[PDB]
Amino acid sequence: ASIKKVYRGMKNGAETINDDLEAINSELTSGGNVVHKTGDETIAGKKTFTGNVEVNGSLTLPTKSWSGELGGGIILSLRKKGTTVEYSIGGEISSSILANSNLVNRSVPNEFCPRNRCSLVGHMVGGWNAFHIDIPSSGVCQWFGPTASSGTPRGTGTYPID
Amino acid sequence: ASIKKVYRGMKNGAETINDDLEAINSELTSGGNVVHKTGDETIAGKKTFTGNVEVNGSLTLPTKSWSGELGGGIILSLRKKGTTVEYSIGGEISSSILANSNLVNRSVPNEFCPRNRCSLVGHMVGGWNAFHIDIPSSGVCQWFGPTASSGTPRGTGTYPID
Amino acid sequence: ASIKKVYRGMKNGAETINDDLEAINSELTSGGNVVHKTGDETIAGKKTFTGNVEVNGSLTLPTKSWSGELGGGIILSLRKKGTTVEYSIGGEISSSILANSNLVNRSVPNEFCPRNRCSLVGHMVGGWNAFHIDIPSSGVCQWFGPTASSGTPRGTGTYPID
Amino acid sequence: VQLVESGGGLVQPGGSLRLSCEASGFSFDDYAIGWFRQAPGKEREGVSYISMSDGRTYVADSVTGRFTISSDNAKNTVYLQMNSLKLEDTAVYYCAAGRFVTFGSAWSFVGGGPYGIDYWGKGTLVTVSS
Amino acid sequence: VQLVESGGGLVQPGGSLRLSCEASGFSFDDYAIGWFRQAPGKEREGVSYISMSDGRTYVADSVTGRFTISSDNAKNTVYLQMNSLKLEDTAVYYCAAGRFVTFGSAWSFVGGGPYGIDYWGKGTLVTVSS
Amino acid sequence: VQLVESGGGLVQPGGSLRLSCEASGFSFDDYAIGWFRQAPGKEREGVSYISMSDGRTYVADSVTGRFTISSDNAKNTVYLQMNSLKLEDTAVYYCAAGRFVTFGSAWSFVGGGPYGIDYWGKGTLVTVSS
Repeated sequence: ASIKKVYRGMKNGAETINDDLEAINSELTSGGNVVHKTGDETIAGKKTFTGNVEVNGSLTLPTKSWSGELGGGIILSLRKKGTTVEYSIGGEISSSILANSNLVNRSVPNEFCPRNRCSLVGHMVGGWNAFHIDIPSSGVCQWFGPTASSGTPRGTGTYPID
Repeated sequence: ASIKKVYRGMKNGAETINDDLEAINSELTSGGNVVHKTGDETIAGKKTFTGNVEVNGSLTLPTKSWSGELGGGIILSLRKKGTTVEYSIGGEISSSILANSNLVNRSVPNEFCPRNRCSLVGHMVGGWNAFHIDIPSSGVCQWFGPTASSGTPRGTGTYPID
Repeated sequence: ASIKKVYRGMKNGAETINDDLEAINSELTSGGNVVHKTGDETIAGKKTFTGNVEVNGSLTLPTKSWSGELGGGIILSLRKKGTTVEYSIGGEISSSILANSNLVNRSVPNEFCPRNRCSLVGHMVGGWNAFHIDIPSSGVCQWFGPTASSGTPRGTGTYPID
Repeated sequence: VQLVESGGGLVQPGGSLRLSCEASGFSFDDYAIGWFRQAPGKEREGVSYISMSDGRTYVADSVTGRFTISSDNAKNTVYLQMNSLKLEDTAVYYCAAGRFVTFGSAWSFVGGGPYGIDYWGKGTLVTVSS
Repeated sequence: VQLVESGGGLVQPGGSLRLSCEASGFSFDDYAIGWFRQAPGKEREGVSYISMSDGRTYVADSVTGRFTISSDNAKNTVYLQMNSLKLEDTAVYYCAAGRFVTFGSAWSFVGGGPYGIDYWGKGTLVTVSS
Repeated sequence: VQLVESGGGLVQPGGSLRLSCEASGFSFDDYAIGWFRQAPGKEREGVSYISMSDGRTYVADSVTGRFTISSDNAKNTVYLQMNSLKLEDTAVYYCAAGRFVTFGSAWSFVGGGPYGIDYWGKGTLVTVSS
């Protein structure tokens, strides 16, 4: 709070002491630079909780999305939430993708790139066929299915980021 | 704290000032409406941390589970934790499931339904066969393997929710 | 704060009252046992947020990693972050792994073991073949592909822990 | 474990009202039962409380000489006699039960939750208008 | 929605300086506009504020008799006249706008954010050295 | 970086005890070393501290005239002489080291952690019983 000096020989001493006590006490309920057990508040600084934390409402972390055609008609849709990337494989194979080939139409942007190679497992509609697409730290994705020229690739999951 | 007025001409002035200072000071250690660096506390209101947050203990978010037979013997077990749904595919194919068919025994309940179609990749015990089951916003799941009348479907992962 | 008694008949009364008010007021900005809207602070005790929480910076939870060859050349790399385990299947099949067999070179350590059997879906480089590896509560992983003696197994995802 | 209020209503300034709170389902040895109030346009403020053991009381400065608190442990009920009502006394009044500490005439509620209070009533509306 | 400062600089002890803050983009009816200061080696401290409605002021004890606050609602500008400057007045001075409550001569900023303040200026450096 | 306590024990009311704290592994220029205490049935309360630079002290009201703090920077050791011991002095006493600010005779610990303290000892039990 913003208080007034209580000093030897001041006028209205009792009034000043009371005013200061009231302003200080007000900040034990709300406002000022203190975090309270009620009210919508914005809190700066690094806060380390050494104990257990429970959140009964929603917990919202920073979020960003990106989607692009990696190559050969394969679409990768991403959403970063904290240190996790939610992915969804989409699109439809529109040209021949060679076994073990790099997908060169779009690279995954640096901010969605993992520390180490992540293998995203997918499945082709209408049969029993699976594949995986690697996302390396470079974001230059690689197709690890066999040579394929058609089909509908799908798969939802996550991979970690730093 | 709940303090007493300090006023011009009161009796026991020093005692009242001291009592008020002590009650206020007590709330700088614990209790009242202030959040402290110690103690088990319950905190209401929207709290926005603009900086970095570290939790050394557990972080508990709201949780709810659901499990049901989607159709054809396929069981889907779900657990919602915040905005993520943990899934596990189970059961055993007990009747013919046509390629691209809707699973109509149980729909996924609205509270576990994603914003956009999520493709859950699974695998059949004892061979190299993969499939995927789509969960659309409607919760009417769809089988994207080929026509199948037997087998043990499995797969653990997550998909996002709003 | 650490305050001085204000009492009937004390010397330097105004000075003592002012000193106490200033020390108390200082703790409404920083220090003491109160959590503030600024500053890097460490907070003990169980904290329950009944409302919505937003974190604009990073949210760091306890983390631990483990990697080992489960058996037959298959490597499983894990990272526990809160109640989630991030996994990555690696290695290369170096000996015959029978269909439905236990992987007995390394068990997953107890602290990374799930409550219930988790089926981790993977894919073999260069073809359409999928498999899954079960992680039961015992950590004695099981191969659910067919009998296999070669190949490069991959797959990134998560499974839950208590 | 319930705190049930009654007695709120519309009055003109200078008017009177008597609130009651039926407290049941807990010890009392360690509790004070009392009243707060709150605008839709404010945080809560403490009004008056009574120790359920020794009967010591607290009455807020904004209401001293006008509001008086009473109890009767048997009916599990606490009373707030509100006299010489003013426009600024308009609020919803909540019955509250909390563990506390005293420093002479000054008090502090010690609970881990909001306002240091363990249990709350649903609230009773007091409206003071011309 | 901007608070633009000017007037900071280097002065010797006993020197004078005049800070200005151009406040635009908000009501004023509910605000006080004023100044804090901060070392790189400190938290913020409030210096002096003025109610944008009734003109009531606050001046911190560390600066009473030396620093005086002024306003002019038209130019949307508040002034801090800093006289008899001391080495310990060295800091970056931030213009601030906040909703507040007063208890006689004592104040409290009521905002949900840091220091109870809604808006901040970029800051103006004041250096007092021999 | 250690604070090692000794001297705690069982005494009758009116009895005496002398606690010691061996502080090593840190500067001292910026620190005060002292004592808190805590029931299993309480939060911590500050008892007495001493500035490791200028020797200024703090002694809590609950213990003034009975407990006195001493230091000796060489043995890296601080002392608490506890005389005229009372039943209510029963607690575990923790040696503590913290950065601080003073306002005349009043103090505040400025650390980002619990109670504004940087380092804690393991604690020494003081029991006062008939």
